[PDB]
Amino acid sequence: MDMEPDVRITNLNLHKGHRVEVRGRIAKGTNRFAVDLGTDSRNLICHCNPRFEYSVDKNTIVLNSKQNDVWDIEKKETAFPFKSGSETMLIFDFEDCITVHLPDGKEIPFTCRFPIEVINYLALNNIELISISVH
Amino acid sequence: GSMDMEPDVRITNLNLHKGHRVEVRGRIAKGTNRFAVDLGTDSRNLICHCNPRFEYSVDKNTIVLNSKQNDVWDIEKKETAFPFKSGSETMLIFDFEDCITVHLPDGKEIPFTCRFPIEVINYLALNNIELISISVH
Amino acid sequence: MDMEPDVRITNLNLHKGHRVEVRGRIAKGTNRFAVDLGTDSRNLICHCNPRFEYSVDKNTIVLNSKQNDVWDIEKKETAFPFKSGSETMLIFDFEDCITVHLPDGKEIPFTCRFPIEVINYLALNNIELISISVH
Amino acid sequence: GSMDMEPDVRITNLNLHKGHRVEVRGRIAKGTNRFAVDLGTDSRNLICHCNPRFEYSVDKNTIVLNSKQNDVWDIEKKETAFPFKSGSETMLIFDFEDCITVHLPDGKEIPFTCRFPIEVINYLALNNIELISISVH
Ligand SMILES: OC[C@H]1O[C@@H](O[C@H]2[C@H](O)[C@@H](O)[C@@H](O)O[C@@H]2CO)[C@H](O)[C@@H](O)[C@H]1O
Ligand SMILES: OC[C@H]1O[C@@H](O[C@H]2[C@H](O)[C@@H](O)[C@@H](O)O[C@@H]2CO)[C@H](O)[C@@H](O)[C@H]1O
Ligand SMILES: OC[C@H]1O[C@@H](O[C@H]2[C@H](O)[C@@H](O)[C@@H](O)O[C@@H]2CO)[C@H](O)[C@@H](O)[C@H]1O
Ligand SMILES: OC[C@H]1O[C@@H](O[C@H]2[C@H](O)[C@@H](O)[C@@H](O)O[C@@H]2CO)[C@H](O)[C@@H](O)[C@H]1O
Repeated sequence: MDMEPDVRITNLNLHKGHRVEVRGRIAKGTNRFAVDLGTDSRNLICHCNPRFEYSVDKNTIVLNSKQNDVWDIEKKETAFPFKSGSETMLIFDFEDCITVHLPDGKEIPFTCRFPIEVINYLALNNIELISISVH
Repeated sequence: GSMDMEPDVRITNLNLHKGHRVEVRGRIAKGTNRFAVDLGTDSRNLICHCNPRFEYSVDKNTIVLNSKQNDVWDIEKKETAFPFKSGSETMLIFDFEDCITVHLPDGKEIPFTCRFPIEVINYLALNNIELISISVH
Repeated sequence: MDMEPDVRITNLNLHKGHRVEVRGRIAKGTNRFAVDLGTDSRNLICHCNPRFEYSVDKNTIVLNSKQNDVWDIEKKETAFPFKSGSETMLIFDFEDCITVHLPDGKEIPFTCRFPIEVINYLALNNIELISISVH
Repeated sequence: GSMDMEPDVRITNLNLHKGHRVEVRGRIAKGTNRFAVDLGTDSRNLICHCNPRFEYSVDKNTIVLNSKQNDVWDIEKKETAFPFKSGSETMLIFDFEDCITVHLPDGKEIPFTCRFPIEVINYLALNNIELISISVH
């Protein structure tokens, strides 16, 4: 991948009915960043990928899932409450349907593409960790 | 009536000095017309009234900033960036310097120069937003 | 009172089934500090008052309630996980019986001395605010 | 078996430099004999293994600190202050400098000098404690 790998967490043990809050500083001048959740690096239930400019996307959020290292079909959100070099916060509610809380107060649904009962893997790409909290 | 906001928390003796920041998280009242976070020395003397308006007065999805001295409002500054949804959580961070910086949750900042001399912000209030947390650094 | 008044919060609207977490820096070299919860300054459901040295108490927590400015009967805890000039954290679970979570993992019960359904008043004395959060 | 702790979170690519601190909140496993928070470059090379022991080996209600290089443990440092209860939440803060400072939740600090040269802590692990939050400053 092109992005700079930042923090990874393994053995996260995040079960359904719980949420993860990710705060961090978006890389200055970056084209895109991502927060990934899943079972391991090859198996992502949620790849949340705001793009300043990448591929055909400009100030768009791409969401996707990855199974055995193959990407599923992208879903795209046009709301874009981000600025590179700035702090941001994303909250992920883990249920049968994931809810991504954007920092502008919008909630984006993303249904689980594959059955999963525990998220053990979390990764940050092109965003420097400030804090991660689970509730 | 609805031209008035419901008072939420008031914090006194905040002792926020220049070179420091305050972070406010809270849940915006559902269906509300506007909400505010106010900073100053007391309710009559505000160095920064940060008032996002969903619909109020002539303003639609617009941030109004102002100051208040001796209970009289000064000139409004308006910002068109509007990263808020009523009924949702939000976070505003205020960097206290000679020029206040209002960090919006979409990563934009709004400068707001101190309109009167002030060295300590001791008063912070929330209106039409329910406290989740307040942090100082 | 002798202690330095630090932050006060009014209109806190803390209902039963919820908790407040108070982080702060204990005044350097201080004799005691307190976190107070109640309906207003004259009416405290919980005055949590760790004493380094005050009155007959040395490295003891005094808990009390105050009604119309008159103190009730003190309850005292000997566990003393505090150091003056240092950061600390106290968590208060609001129920019919308040639970004070000390930073050493101990939970101290304090029953409500008077009927109260909302805590609207919070005060810090001889401790400088770092953060207050409600859940 | 019970001489081994259950692995909890592992964080890699932490990029913690000197002059900065990491704060770890978590819930200590109920009934457990010991728990640990480890800092270093990987699991074989630890600049600080902070291991409060309820009862383990010759140690009762004692903090064991050590370092590990090339998967070999160095000399244990023991601290008698023990502000922990199994099954409860706890918070440990680590200030990374030439001398690490371990801030215990009772307000005591434990110095732990760097036993080998290190400029970045990239690995952080929790054993017999369930993550609540990790924060860097
Ligand atoms: O679906 C998420 C991944 O997208 C990959 O990029 C896609 C791109 O989004 C699409 O427009 C088309 O161009 O093909 C690209 C490569 O398959 C990223 O490279 C990857 O990192 C994910 O974000
Ligand atoms: O400037 C902040 C205060 O505005 C007051 O309303 C203004 C209004 O914004 C303006 O368009 C005109 O109508 O005058 C009003 C009175 O000064 C709000 O009433 C007040 O709560 C502040 O937000
Ligand atoms: O009960 C809490 C209040 O105690 C007052 O001090 C008591 C003291 O604890 C007791 O030993 C006896 O000496 O009388 C004192 C005064 O009534 C404090 O002054 C007050 O601030 C509370 O902490
Ligand atoms: O020094 C940290 C490691 O200690 C290991 O156990 C020690 C034990 O503390 C000591 O008393 C003696 O029994 O030798 C043992 C082996 O080095 C733990 O097994 C290990 O997990 C660390 O905590």
